[PDB]
Amino acid sequence: GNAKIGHPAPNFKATAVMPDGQFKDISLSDYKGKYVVFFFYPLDFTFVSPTEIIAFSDRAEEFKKLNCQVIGASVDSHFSHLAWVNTPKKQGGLGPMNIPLVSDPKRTIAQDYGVLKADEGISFRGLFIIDDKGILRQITVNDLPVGRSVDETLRLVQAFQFTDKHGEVCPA
Amino acid sequence: SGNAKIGHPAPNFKATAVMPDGQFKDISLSDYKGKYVVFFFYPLDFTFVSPTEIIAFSDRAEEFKKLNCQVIGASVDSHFSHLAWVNTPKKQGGLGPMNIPLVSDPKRTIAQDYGVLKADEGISFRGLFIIDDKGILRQITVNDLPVGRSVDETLRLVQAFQFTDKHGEVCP
Ligand SMILES: COC(=O)C1(NC(=O)N[C@]2(C)CC[C@]3(C)CC[C@]4(C)C5=CC=C6C(=CC(=O)C(O)=C6C)[C@]5(C)CC[C@@]4(C)[C@@H]3C2)COC1
Ligand SMILES: COC(=O)C1(NC(=O)N[C@]2(C)CC[C@]3(C)CC[C@]4(C)C5=CC=C6C(=CC(=O)C(O)=C6C)[C@]5(C)CC[C@@]4(C)[C@@H]3C2)COC1
Repeated sequence: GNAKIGHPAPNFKATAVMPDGQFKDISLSDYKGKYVVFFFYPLDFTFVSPTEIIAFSDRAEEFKKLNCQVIGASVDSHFSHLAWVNTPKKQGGLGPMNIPLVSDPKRTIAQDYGVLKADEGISFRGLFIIDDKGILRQITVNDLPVGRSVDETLRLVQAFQFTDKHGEVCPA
Repeated sequence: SGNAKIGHPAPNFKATAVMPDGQFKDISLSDYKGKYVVFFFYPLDFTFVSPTEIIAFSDRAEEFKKLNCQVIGASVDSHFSHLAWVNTPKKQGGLGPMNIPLVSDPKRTIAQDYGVLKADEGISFRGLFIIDDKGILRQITVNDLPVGRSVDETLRLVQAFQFTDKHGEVCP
């Protein structure tokens, strides 16, 4: 892919299902000025992914406190994303979301981020931390069966922000 | 770039390491087939963040031993530099005695193979790789230079890969 630490994270423009349940075309560059956690999950209607998606959504306030936008993405269609959002949580659905979920049906965003499982046309569990200038700071990629930690993601975002100010601080 | 791909054999290496007994030995990643491996890079010796990571992994080596998991650190520094850092007491800003080997990558080819060489500086990013007992790469972590890694998170991941291996074997 083209995701390189210290270089601008690859831009994308893609249809997402938004927290209000409607579809909107969004770009990574829309979020310049905020930190971004951009994470891929393989497919809708799966069993490791909902734990991750619901945790990032449930804890979106903690990322807001860090001026950090969270965005999920999968190769499944935005229609499929919304079907999973609208599925009752009691039956395995996501329920209402506090984060947008991007659709990557052409697989080009996953390829740009180096996380396409090429023999299977779905993304690995890639997670990318992008700073407020659009520069990639952190790459995380898990094989399909192993999920990610919101605690660890928050630790990383906060630590990048703190070290960002190392040298900018009042010298009293 | 690099050749580290999830689900493919992790790039082999053969390099001089400082072993836990304080002596030089040439080792290869393939020496550790049959064990999980946590293989991690740090930018250079005699720094500020890197020793806290290395000492944490060394101090907690027994927790990885209980998971049948070998931990190996690496940087582009010479093997003499590694040994000098080990021979410097923790009291005085060194590593002190180590429970893990420290690989020397002076030709930068291991860092290049793992896609973590920060070109134009000749040092590696904070790359961490989880390799299963068959030598297959399962997890990629790369941090920009200022932010360190978590041993807790690394153990969570190793445990989770071993957990899912119990039903995710390709062969019964
Ligand atoms: C960019 O514009 C500006 O900064 C303006 N000031 C300005 O240039 N000051 C100058 C001349 C330039 C900048 C520096 C060299 C650097 C920061 C500075 C040491 C410093 C840092 C940290 C504080 C401080 C005092 C507090 O009471 C405090 O709460 C905080 C948190 C002080 C101790 C006040 C002086 C200070 C601001 C000087 C002084 C121009 O109109 C505002
Ligand atoms: C498949 O080959 C065979 O079973 C033959 N038996 C054979 O080698 N038995 C022996 C000698 C004894 C049985 C064991 C110890 C156990 C299973 C085994 C590790 C293993 C398990 C799971 C696969 C495997 C390779 C694949 O390509 C695959 O799709 C699947 C799903 C392999 C990795 C091939 C070797 C394997 C079969 C060995 C090898 C009959 O022709 C050879």
